[PDB]
Amino acid sequence: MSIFSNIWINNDLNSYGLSILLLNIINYLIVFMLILSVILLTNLSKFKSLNQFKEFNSYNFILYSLIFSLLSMAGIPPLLGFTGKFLAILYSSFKSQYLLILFMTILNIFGMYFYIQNLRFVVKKNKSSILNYKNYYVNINYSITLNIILLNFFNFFGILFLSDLIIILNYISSYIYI
Amino acid sequence: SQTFAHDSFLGGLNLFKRRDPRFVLDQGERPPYPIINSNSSFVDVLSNFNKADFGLVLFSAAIGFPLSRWVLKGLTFSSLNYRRGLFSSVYGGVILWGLVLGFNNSYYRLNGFVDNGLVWKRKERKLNKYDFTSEFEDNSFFKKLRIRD
Amino acid sequence: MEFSNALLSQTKLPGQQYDYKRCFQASNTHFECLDSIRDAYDNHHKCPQTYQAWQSSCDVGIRRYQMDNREQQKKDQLLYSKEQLKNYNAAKNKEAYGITAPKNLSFAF
Amino acid sequence: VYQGFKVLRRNPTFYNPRSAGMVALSYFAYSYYVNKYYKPQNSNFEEYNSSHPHNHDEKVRQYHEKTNQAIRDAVLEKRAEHDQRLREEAKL
Amino acid sequence: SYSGYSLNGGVHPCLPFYERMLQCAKSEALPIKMCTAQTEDYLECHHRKKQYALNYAIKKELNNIRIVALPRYDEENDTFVPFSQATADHIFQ
Amino acid sequence: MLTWISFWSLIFWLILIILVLKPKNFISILFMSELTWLALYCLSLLFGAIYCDITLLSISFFILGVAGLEFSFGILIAILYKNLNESLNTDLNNNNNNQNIFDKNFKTPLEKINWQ
Amino acid sequence: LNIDGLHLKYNHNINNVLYYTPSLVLFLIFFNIDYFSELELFLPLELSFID
Amino acid sequence: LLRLLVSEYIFFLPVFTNLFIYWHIFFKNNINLVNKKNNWDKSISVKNIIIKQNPSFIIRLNLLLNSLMVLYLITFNGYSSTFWWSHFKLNNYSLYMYLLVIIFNNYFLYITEKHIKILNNYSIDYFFSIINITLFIPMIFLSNTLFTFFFLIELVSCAIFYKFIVSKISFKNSNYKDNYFSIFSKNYLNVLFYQYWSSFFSSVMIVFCIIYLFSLTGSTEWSIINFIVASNNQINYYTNNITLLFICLTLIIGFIIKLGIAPIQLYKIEIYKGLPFLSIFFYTTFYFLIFFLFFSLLFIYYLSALNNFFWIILLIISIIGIFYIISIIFDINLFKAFLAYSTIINSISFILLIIAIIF
Amino acid sequence: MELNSSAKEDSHYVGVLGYPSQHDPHTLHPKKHDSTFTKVYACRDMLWDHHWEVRNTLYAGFKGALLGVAYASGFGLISKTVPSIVLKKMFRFVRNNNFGHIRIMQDLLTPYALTGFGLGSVYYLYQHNVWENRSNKWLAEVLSNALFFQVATAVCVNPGFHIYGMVGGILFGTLKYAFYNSSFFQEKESIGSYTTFGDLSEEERKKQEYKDYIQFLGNYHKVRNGQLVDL
Ligand SMILES: CCCCCCCCCCCCCCCCCC(=O)OC[C@H](COP(=O)([O-])OCC(O)COP(=O)([O-])OC[C@@H](COC(=O)CCCCCCCCCCCCCCCCC)OC(=O)CCCCCCCCCCCCCCCCC)OC(=O)CCCCCCCCCCCCCCCCC
Ligand SMILES: CCCCCCCCCCCCCCCCCC(=O)OC[C@H](COP(=O)([O-])OCC(O)COP(=O)([O-])OC[C@@H](COC(=O)CCCCCCCCCCCCCCCCC)OC(=O)CCCCCCCCCCCCCCCCC)OC(=O)CCCCCCCCCCCCCCCCC
Ligand SMILES: CCCCCCCCCCCCCCCCCC(=O)OC[C@H](COP(=O)([O-])OCC(O)COP(=O)([O-])OC[C@@H](COC(=O)CCCCCCCCCCCCCCCCC)OC(=O)CCCCCCCCCCCCCCCCC)OC(=O)CCCCCCCCCCCCCCCCC
Ligand SMILES: CCCCCCCCCCCCCCCCCC(=O)OC[C@H](COP(=O)([O-])OCC[N+](C)(C)C)OC(=O)CCCCCCCCCCCCCCCCC
Ligand SMILES: CCCCCCCCCCCCCCCCCC(=O)OC[C@H](COP(=O)([O-])OCC[N+](C)(C)C)OC(=O)CCCCCCCCCCCCCCCCC
Ligand SMILES: CCCCCCCCCCCCCCCCCC(=O)OC[C@H](COP(=O)([O-])OCC[N+](C)(C)C)OC(=O)CCCCCCCCCCCCCCCCC
Ligand SMILES: CCCCCCCCCCCCCCCCCC(=O)OC[C@H](COP(=O)([O-])OCC[N+](C)(C)C)OC(=O)CCCCCCCCCCCCCCCCC
Ligand SMILES: CCCCCCCCCCCCCCCCCC(=O)OC[C@H](COP(=O)([O-])OCC[N+](C)(C)C)OC(=O)CCCCCCCCCCCCCCCCC
Ligand SMILES: CCCCCCCCCCCCCCCCCC(=O)OC[C@H](COP(=O)(O)OCCN)OC(=O)CCCCCCCCCCCCCCCCC
Repeated sequence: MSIFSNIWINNDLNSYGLSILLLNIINYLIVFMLILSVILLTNLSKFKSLNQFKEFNSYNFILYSLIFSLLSMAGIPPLLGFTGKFLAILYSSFKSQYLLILFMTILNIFGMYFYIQNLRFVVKKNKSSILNYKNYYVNINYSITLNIILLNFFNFFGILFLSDLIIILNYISSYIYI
Repeated sequence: SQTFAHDSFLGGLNLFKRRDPRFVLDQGERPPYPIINSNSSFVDVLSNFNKADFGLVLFSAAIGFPLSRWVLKGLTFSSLNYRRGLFSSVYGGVILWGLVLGFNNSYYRLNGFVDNGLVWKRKERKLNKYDFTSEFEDNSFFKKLRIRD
Repeated sequence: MEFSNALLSQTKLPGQQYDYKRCFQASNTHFECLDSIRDAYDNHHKCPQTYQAWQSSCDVGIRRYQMDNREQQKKDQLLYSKEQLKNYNAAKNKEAYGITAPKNLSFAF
Repeated sequence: VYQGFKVLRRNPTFYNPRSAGMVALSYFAYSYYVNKYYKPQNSNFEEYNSSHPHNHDEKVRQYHEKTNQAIRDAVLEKRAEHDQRLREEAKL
Repeated sequence: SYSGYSLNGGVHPCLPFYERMLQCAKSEALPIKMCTAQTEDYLECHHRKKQYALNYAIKKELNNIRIVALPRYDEENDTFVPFSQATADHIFQ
Repeated sequence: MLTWISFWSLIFWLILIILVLKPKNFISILFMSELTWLALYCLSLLFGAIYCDITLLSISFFILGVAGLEFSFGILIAILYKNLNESLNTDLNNNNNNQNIFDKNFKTPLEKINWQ
Repeated sequence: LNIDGLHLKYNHNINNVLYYTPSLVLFLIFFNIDYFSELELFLPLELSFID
Repeated sequence: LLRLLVSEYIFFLPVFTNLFIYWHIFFKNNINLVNKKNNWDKSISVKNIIIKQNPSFIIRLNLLLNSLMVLYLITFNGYSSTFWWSHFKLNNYSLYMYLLVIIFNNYFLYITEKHIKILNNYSIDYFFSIINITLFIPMIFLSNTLFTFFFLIELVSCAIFYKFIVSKISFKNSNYKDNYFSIFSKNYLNVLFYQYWSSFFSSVMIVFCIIYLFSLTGSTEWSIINFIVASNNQINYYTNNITLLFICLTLIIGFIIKLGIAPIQLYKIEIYKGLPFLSIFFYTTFYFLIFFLFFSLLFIYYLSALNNFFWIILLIISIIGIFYIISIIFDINLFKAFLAYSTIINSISFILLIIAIIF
Repeated sequence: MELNSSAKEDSHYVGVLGYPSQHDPHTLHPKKHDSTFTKVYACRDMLWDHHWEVRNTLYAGFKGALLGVAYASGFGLISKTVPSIVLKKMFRFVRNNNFGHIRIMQDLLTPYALTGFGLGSVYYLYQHNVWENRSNKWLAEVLSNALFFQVATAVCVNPGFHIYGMVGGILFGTLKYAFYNSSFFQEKESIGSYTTFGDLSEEERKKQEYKDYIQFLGNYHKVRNGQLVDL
């Protein structure tokens, strides 16, 4: 907001923090959906303790899907959760909140280790058998695998297409007159 | 020329042709078409029914058969009577949704939101200052889904 | 939202209703007279009868929105033109395919 | 009370008279404290509309009042002048 | 919401002030600053803070020793007669 | 001694304090929750009378209905305690030592820890 | 449930002295939402006339 | 009342239609097993009285009606204003929130249908409760007053309690050692107890806040509340900072107890421990996409005029929660606890972002 | 809600606006003709005098004591476990003495109240006599709070937690600089506001503002780099 002979100039978009908040919520929901789809594809009774993360030590698709989902939740740069965290920090800097940035970073790093430590448990002595048996054979669901694959693609390459999602979220939030 | 005639059986396809991606107009913005009845009650909205609304109902009836069967395909441990009853319930629900869409279309035509066959005497014309879609629509299939003054 | 004119105009009394047909007819008549006058600043007193009809028919919030929209339209008309905007948008869309490389070793500032 | 004595033998007055008295005394003291000291302090009516208020809150309130009055007067005067000018220009 | 009804189905006593405030808010381009009068009138009719302040001041003044005897009210003529004057309806007589 | 507004405003939170304070027996907590709903009922009626607000007056039956539904759910949960083998006194459902209880004492279901 | 009426043997004094008495004291000291409501007998009833 | 405009209730027709269809089909399914065989009727095969119907058809019905509601929204038209006595707001942002909630619910229902086809451990009542939640939860963003918001959230809370009640308890597993011994599991009671009491606390506090908001401002509409608060700041008429701060505290604490944010989190951990994976799958979606989003909009959009009080409360809550969980999040040993604490950490981060936004 | 409103006040801005200033003396001046009781009662302005070091120290001590009592009421006493025999003896005292709860509360809250009073007084004296006129305010707050809380955690809680005390003190100093010595959510001025002095004509002011706008245009990257399409 600048005044030059009673002419106001606004280089700030007020309906931007709300868009960033929506983006963070959507990114967390997407990553949560990815991990929960991986869980639902398998047998649910196996996973009952943090130690049981080793039970995810199954064929490459499930194993690496879990690994990348955990990393994305932690906030590792290339993955989806990093976009939300980075944009939150960027908006905090734009609003000039150094203390908020400090506390966000403390929480982020503590939560990052909280997510990462499970990768230690993911290691298993042998390959786990977590699939339900149907017709005497393990039941692998093509539909859930396809959904997990789309989620994996977007988790890996969200940064490339994030501009369109940001445009859409800002468009949605601009209707709010705040 | 861009919208189907409101009095035809295909006049219900104008619901998908919108000038801007907004949901509702601002409080004070003139509707695109002349207003026929701003304070419309249930009886007059029903009286304003048209071949377009009948066509919407027919579309709902035609599309509710594949959808009803699709819903029924997830049914197990069911007798023939219950399966037929469930199909009837789903089909009736889809047809009722078609009736609701027809009622909404009639309401929109009364309020001028969709093409009601009338045009304002003096058009309020915009200046297309920001244009990311004119060339795209002209060279693509989406020119049919948008209405331009 | 306390500062939002649109949200405040969306408010209403429990029994209040708007006759949009009548309000828009009156507003169209008044704005046609104003356009016939064709002045830089809308002087409603130059159209007394239509101004009174417009005030009676339309609500305060609707009138506020209409006047703001008219001001924006006047500014846009003074600034741009249809052909100018068409050419500018075409040029900008054509440019969007290329890249914007930095200009190193500038001369200004 | 039918069989009033048999009914009132156990608890004629109170089950724990000492605790009842403590409750009464606490209620009395708290009501006194609130009404006499706490609520009047929050209301802040002692210096209300005083011509020479010694309280910062009252001074701020009077400043708000006078500033709003001045704003309303100035805007009314400016709007009257603007309307007069428009009316004069209309008849030309 | 503000229904605008009273406790017997009538009209809420604040309805005129509420209508004025809403009209001003809709009309003004700066409703917060340009509707102070109407909004304060509505808030006064709703909360009655000013009357409570007046009552507090009057209680303090009554506690102070300034008033001895108010004039009697002659209801037949709808007039006020000084307490000193004797009347048939006077309590002391 | 106290104005009704201040009295009811205070006693609502006092009732909540009593609910938290009393030993956690599901039936007792249910009764205290009902009392809290009724305190809200009385407070809403008081404010409705003060401000001539039919909405505040009408909140009475809404509060009554919500309280009735919650009481029904509480009855069902209290009955379900039996099938789930839980003492209504929740403090007895854990082995944590509590000085507030005179006779809390649990042992492993054994007869002798040492055999040889 | 609990037909005999026998209840848990609970001593409220411990919590009363440890947490509840001081917390209630602080809450009572710092809690008053009534802004300017006036008690009856605050002013003579003869001043009120609207009723 | 002389004329009842269709504008006051146009938006209610699709939701009423969906409600009618859902409940009619639910009753028919409930009475499905009743099929009399007349003495002259001939049976081609012997009737199988034992039946366990897969809920895939219920899930598909929910998907179909959600898609129809999406179609209604896409074709929707009207003026931006309030309808039905100014209790519901109809504007672009509110409608977009409604549409976003519906779309996410549709996608989650699609994934759930695939999972149910994989394996069936969920009854028809489970997905009927999900149907009710999906039908009634997006209506929250159309709320125009705190009163209607409270009633809608109460209805959604009852639906979620129904969903938790209909959780499957006993499984047919491969453990043959407990046939003649009593095994005690308290997860069901713990979930019900904590959910019920959290709902009670949140509801009472929100009702208290509603009463005091009515006292402060003659109405409880968002626009009127904000306008009155701003004008009060301008005039300096009503200056009971204690009352304003207490109203803000009651509202924030009610929402804290409702959501289960770091200061009050252990009950959320217990609920997650006792819930099935699919229940968590739906509950996290509902929570983040509606409850937490509306909690954020309370400070951003609805009660924006009170941000002069909300900022300090939010900061204190965030600091206390961070310093309280920094150690707890490393003390858990359960998958459900991990999921719940992931949600809690993200909630705290979003609260910090909300503070930054309201700045 | 503001923290330390008086300290962070723009005297010049409030003076030009006419807004009442919190720096006003706020003192009573009884007349020489006034009653003796009035003269004695007018002495209470020493309780408002903010330059009285003894008054400020007692004020800080009262704040610390109240904080300690609140901590005891909330967390300290409930976490600490008292011996059963001690509890029985004190309950017997309550039974045998009227208002025994008051004396029990006094006994239980004496340690917390006294330590809080000591901490408050020492902290006020420390911050006032030292660090009050340093150059880097943020650094002064951080270092002072770090040292003070390190010593406090070493003494009150445990000598083995002094590093955590120091880290918490650094965090508290940053927080205090953010929201106590600075006005982030307590703004009393509009961003970009100013005051005009000197006899400059409106035409001259408009000309200077036009020049300022021309300079401001250079901020935009597109205009500075000459990367704009011809409109
Ligand atoms: C059959 C598929 C055939 C695909 C052929 C290639 C076509 C493109 C891919 C299309 C795939 C569509 C369907 C999704 C499949 C994948 C998900 C899945 O579930 O698969 C299951 C499926 C079967 O299950 P499975 O194999 O048992 O499961 C194993 C797991 O999936 C674990 O497997 P993994 O460990 O190998 O997974 C890859 C791993 C690690 O993968 C990587 O690191 C990717 C490295 C790509 C090579 C180039 C990198 C260059 C980076 C330079 C710096 C750029 C900075 C830019 C600034 C922002 C930051 C990026 O994880 C990540 O990707 C996370 C890190 C992402 C880093 C972001 C890099 C962005 C680069 C953007 C392109 C730049 C192009 C510049 C040149 C052109 C200029 C005009 O998996 C596979 O068959 C293998 C998938 C492996 C990844 C495939 C893509 C790698 C090659 C990409 C080449 C093109 C560039 C990228 C852009 C593409 C368009 C947006
Ligand atoms: C940068 C961060 C980005 C984060 C992104 C986060 C999300 C990423 C993952 C999810 C993305 C959506 C994936 C598609 C839906 C899932 C189901 C599916 O299609 O696969 C089943 C189906 C598999 O077929 P099948 O294996 O032969 O048979 C399966 C069964 O046996 C037999 O199948 P059935 O008979 O049981 O079911 C048949 C039905 C099953 O599919 C379904 O029923 C759809 C279920 C999802 C419903 C919600 C979709 C919402 C889309 C809008 C954007 C939001 C996406 C949010 C997604 C997460 C929500 C939690 O199939 C379809 O019809 C597929 C149509 C999918 C497109 C629907 C578009 C709806 C648009 C509505 C809004 C329009 C704008 C309104 C504006 C209003 C303004 C006033 O899919 C396919 O046939 C093609 C698969 C391979 C191509 C997939 C291409 C996906 C493209 C996604 C574009 C996302 C937006 C653009 C990018 C945005 C970021 C830059
Ligand atoms: C309005 C709501 C409350 C109404 C009353 C209660 C009824 C409703 C109950 C439901 C509400 C929740 C109750 C939760 C109870 C929690 C457990 C408990 O403590 O009770 C169990 C307790 C034991 O139950 P039990 O085993 O059945 O009975 C055994 C014995 O027979 C029992 O006999 P005992 O003698 O052993 O017990 C006596 C009991 C009850 O207390 C009494 O005996 C009466 C005390 C009256 C107040 C005396 C203080 C002075 C008041 C001045 C007021 C005017 C100020 C004007 C200022 C003007 C400024 C310009 O003693 C206490 O509670 C201990 C604290 C009492 C002193 C509070 C001092 C507050 C101010 C402190 C300021 C800081 C001072 C710093 C040092 C200064 C040095 C110079 O129950 C009872 O004795 C009956 C209930 C009593 C509840 C009292 C709750 C505390 C509030 C006291 C009044 C606060 C006034 C604040 C404003 C004035 C400030 C100056
Ligand atoms: C979160 C919860 C869900 C969302 C929120 C819930 C919203 C709740 C509030 C909804 C208010 C809706 C009010 C609509 C009132 C107007 C209705 C209408 O259009 O009437 C037009 C017509 C009148 O149209 P009109 O208004 O044009 O008529 C007057 C015309 N002039 C003035 C010109 C003379 O109404 C009627 O004639 C009938 C009135 C109702 C009669 C009684 C119906 C009872 C039905 C009971 C249930 C039956 C179930 C059957 C099931 C069968 C299969 C199993
Ligand atoms: C309408 C029905 C009428 C008929 C009812 C039946 C009438 C006959 C029976 C009545 C008494 C019940 C039977 C008692 C048998 C046991 C006798 C006994 O132990 O003593 C009884 C009681 C004993 O009470 P207590 O102190 O033991 O009570 C505690 C009880 N336990 C032990 C169980 C905890 O005698 C008295 O208390 C007498 C002294 C106090 C009296 C009350 C004073 C305060 C209230 C009145 C105030 C009056 C005005 C003055 C105050 C200022 C006013 C401004
Ligand atoms: C110039 C003249 C022009 C004249 C044009 C006249 C035609 C106008 C109408 C065109 C309709 C085009 C197709 C519409 C979609 C048909 C969907 C269908 O049948 O799928 C059945 C299918 C049923 O499945 P299925 O039949 O594909 O087979 C299922 C097989 N298994 C199960 C084994 C996989 O429906 C679905 O699966 C959808 C489930 C979710 C619900 C989605 C509801 C969508 C509602 C769309 C309404 C119509 C919108 C039209 C928009 C027009 C815009 C211009
Ligand atoms: C998120 C960011 C985290 C920031 C981390 C902050 C680090 C905190 C470190 C705390 C150290 C313990 C408290 C030190 C208190 C004394 C500080 C002081 O005197 O400086 C004030 C004076 C006041 O300075 P000033 O404010 O007048 O001038 C500031 C100058 N500029 C602007 C250039 C920065 O500052 C200094 O002279 C030192 C500044 C740097 C800090 C040096 C700390 C030395 C600590 C060891 C002292 C050893 C003493 C002798 C014993 C040696 C061993 C036997
Ligand atoms: C209350 C007041 C204090 C508040 C402090 C708030 C700020 C805290 C800042 C923390 C920064 C580190 C973030 C990651 C936290 C990881 C938590 C965790 O669980 O880790 C466990 C692990 C250690 O546990 P582990 O992996 O060995 O556990 C093995 C399993 N058990 C324990 C069961 C046997 O921590 C780490 O891996 C290290 C974390 C990163 C450390 C980065 C470098 C140090 C950063 C701090 C500065 C120190 C400067 C010292 C200078 C000395 C000069 C002489
Ligand atoms: C009709 C239309 C429809 C509505 C129907 C309404 C139905 C109402 C049903 C009422 C049932 C009454 C009988 C049951 C309760 C009897 C009281 C009781 O149980 O007391 C419990 C509790 C106090 O218990 P405790 O402290 O142990 O001491 C007992 C001393 N009574 O009690 C308390 O908390 C306080 C008890 C107060 C007792 C007061 C006794 C006064 C006696 C007056 C005698 C006559 C003189 C009156 C003078 C008046 C002057 C103004």
